[PDB]
Amino acid sequence: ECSLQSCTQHQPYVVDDPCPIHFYSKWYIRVGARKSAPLIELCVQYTVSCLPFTINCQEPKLGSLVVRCSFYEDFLEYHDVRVVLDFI
Amino acid sequence: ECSLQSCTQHQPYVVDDPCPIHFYSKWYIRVGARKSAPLIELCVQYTVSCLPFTINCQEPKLGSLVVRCSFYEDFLEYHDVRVVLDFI
Repeated sequence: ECSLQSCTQHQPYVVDDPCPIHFYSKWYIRVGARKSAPLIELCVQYTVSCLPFTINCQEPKLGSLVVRCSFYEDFLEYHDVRVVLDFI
Repeated sequence: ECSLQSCTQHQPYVVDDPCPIHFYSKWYIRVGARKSAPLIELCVQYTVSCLPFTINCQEPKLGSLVVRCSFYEDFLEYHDVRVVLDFI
C-alpha cells in the first residue's frame, strides 16, 4: 500500500496516519528504492516532533518514509505503507 | 491516491492498472515532486509497449509515473494515481 500526502516544502507538516483507524503505528526510513531495504525506526532537520508525529515537508535523503501498521500491539501481523509527498 | 508496484529493475514490466476495474486510463509523466506539475502524456528506454502498457522497471528521470482514471470515456471527472516502484 501507498499514501500520497500534500504539504508545503521545507515547512512543518503533521503527517496523516495512513494506517486504518485504531491501528498501531511504527515510523521508519528505508534505504534505497529496493523492496527489502533496512529500516531506520523513528521516534524510539527532518523530524520535528513525535507527539504528534510531525516532519519538515521534504523527502529524506537516503530513502522514503514508511509506516508499519498492525492490528495487534506487538505486531503479530503488520502491513507497511510508503508515504510519498508532493509539494503545494 | 497512490500505487506501490514491485518489479525487477531495468527489466520489462507490465504495469498493473491502478484504476478501478473498467475505468478509463491515461498514462503520464509529471515534472518534479510538485502538486501542480505539467504532464507528459504517454502512448498517444522507459516505454516498452503500449498494448498492454509495459515499461522498463525504473523511475523516469524527470518525474514520477501517473495514471489518470475516470468513470467516463471523455473524462468529465477524473482521479489521478501516482505509481511508485520498488525493486525486487
